[PDB]
Amino acid sequence: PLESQYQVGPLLGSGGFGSVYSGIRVSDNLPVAIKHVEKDRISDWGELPNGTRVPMEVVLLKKVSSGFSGVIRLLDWFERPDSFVLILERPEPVQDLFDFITERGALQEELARSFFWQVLEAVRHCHNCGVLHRDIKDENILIDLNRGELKLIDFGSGALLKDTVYTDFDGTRVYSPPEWIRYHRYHGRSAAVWSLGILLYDMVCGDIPFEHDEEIIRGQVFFRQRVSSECQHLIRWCLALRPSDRPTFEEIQNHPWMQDVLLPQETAEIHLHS
Repeated sequence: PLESQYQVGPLLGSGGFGSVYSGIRVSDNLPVAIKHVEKDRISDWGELPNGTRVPMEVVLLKKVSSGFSGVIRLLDWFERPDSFVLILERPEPVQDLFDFITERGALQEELARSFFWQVLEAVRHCHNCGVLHRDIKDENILIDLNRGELKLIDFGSGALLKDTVYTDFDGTRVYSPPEWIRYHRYHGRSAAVWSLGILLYDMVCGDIPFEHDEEIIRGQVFFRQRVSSECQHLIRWCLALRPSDRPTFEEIQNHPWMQDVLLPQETAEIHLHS
């Protein structure tokens, strides 16, 4: 019984995902987030383990839901006449990385190192669970401000991870690789690495490097803010024009700029607690 179990709260957002409301699970007064997805608007569908058909978004969330805190977790879900409703964790207090970056501008490297590190573990998690996010960016990342933990959200453009070429893509253009732009083809891992690179530039310069199609393909990176040489290196590396030339996840995490990561809590005390 959907509307017995939860107590609708304020619309928290509307965008390329749909309509998200704050909610309380009356059953234990747990802070949750209720999201509505219209059937008419879902272009990608998938089969539950049971195999019955849901929106891919749900398939992907089930697959990563256990047991990490790196990724937002799907509690439950329901079907309606024209919509599916998803019940997902709600951290509080929370802010998303974009809003965070807009308020506080470009970030200290020690902080960007922490976040960026945590994003890496959350993308590894998804890859490990057989899931490709396809829309990694500041908007799709929440900062739990007390714990200093980051959570990856919004699997609405995602896909089951595979080793072959993808030829569809409905994520955020500006974070998409040159080879998508030029050839409508890409591979999951390599494209994720690219997006991970735009994100890093974003963290450390307070804004994305490439705005237009031509600059993405040109692939040449200008820094508008004092950035460490080691960090500029990992960035230019992540954004190698040729996919095979890009760093794997291991290599990013074994990079000299990635060393000495703060722990999440530590990061909150040092940077998030005012």
